[PDB]
Amino acid sequence: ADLGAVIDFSEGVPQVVRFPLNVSSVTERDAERVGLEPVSKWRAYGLEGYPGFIFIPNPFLPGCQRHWVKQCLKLYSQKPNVCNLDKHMTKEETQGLWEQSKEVLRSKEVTKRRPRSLLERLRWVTLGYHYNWDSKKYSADHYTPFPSDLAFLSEQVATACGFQGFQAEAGILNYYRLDSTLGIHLDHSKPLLSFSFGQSAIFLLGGLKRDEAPTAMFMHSGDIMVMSGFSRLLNHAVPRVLPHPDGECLPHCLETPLPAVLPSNSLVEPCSVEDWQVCATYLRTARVNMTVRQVLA
Repeated sequence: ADLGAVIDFSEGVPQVVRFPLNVSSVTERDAERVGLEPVSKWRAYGLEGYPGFIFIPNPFLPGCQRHWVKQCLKLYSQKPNVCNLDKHMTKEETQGLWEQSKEVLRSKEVTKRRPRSLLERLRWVTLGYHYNWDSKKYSADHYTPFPSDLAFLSEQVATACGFQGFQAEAGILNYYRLDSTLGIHLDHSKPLLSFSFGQSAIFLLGGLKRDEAPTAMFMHSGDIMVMSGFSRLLNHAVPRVLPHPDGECLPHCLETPLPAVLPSNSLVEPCSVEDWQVCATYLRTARVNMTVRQVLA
């Protein structure tokens, strides 16, 4: 029995299957409010043998991925949050993250023989309920507000996947660079939502039989994985970043600018030229992941 090829959901291996989305559960205007295409235009796939596994290739409107990258790099990394930098940086010091990256970016010396910027040292950010790894339950403290626009995005994707009533309550944002270390880390009826932006990576989905080789698949910028039940047990972080293709610094979906006119109720905001320079420079060698979970009931 041979080793399968890497599945590319964007074009020896378990059978790929269309997943039917509840296309009338999210209005066309609401999907655009957070930068998503209308659900009817989305593709979604399952895998035979893996109930609870959903894969949604890049369902984002052109240029709207930029809004979600900038939120992860520039806004969600700011207090109030819990952060890997809190080990060494004071809360006041972390407030200078964005201006520092712009300073590194404006320098004419291009070199890695220098201190790493805070953005380059960013590895994880948690929002909402804090998950205490010792206790292996959620904590009563280290609580930070869950950003509402990410909750609106999470709730819509969960609804279209058949999980109406889902509440975004615990988020973790992971930042992986080419030099990231390759480490590895209740009820699971409710889904967790996993978003990817930037460079590509390979998700290894655990074998069904014991000692079986995992099923491989590409995570492209904008891809969303919805996982619950049997398949939520199989979710894990992907710290390995694939280097960008020869000649192509960023995927084409990250090279489309945002619309000039957005709606006036939209949560997608404009992204300035200098702000996108920081995102584009960073994402040249990085992938950002967003994981959203429900906590209460």
